[PDB]
Amino acid sequence: LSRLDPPEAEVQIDRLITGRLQSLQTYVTQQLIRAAEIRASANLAATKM
Amino acid sequence: RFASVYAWNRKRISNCVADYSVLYNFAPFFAFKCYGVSPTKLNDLCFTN
Repeated sequence: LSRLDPPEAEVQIDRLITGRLQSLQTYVTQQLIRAAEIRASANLAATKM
Repeated sequence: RFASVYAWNRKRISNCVADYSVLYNFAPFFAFKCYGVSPTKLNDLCFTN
């Protein structure tokens, strides 16, 4: 930012935003898949209880 | 006397305060392309060499 213009720092920042936004999508997708596995384990533990 | 193109000079610029506002009192400059930096924000950055 402190190195480029409002219309030139927009392309470079948009690339970084896309990259880090992809990071968040990867993170959240894996938490949902892994939470289903711990949920299946909690169901087994409740059934044995 | 600028040096010819096959044997160009290379002045290393040591410690100073660098007012770039000057360099704006020489002509129309058929060109003036700043590549990594944007030229409106040169008076607020630190460079090493």
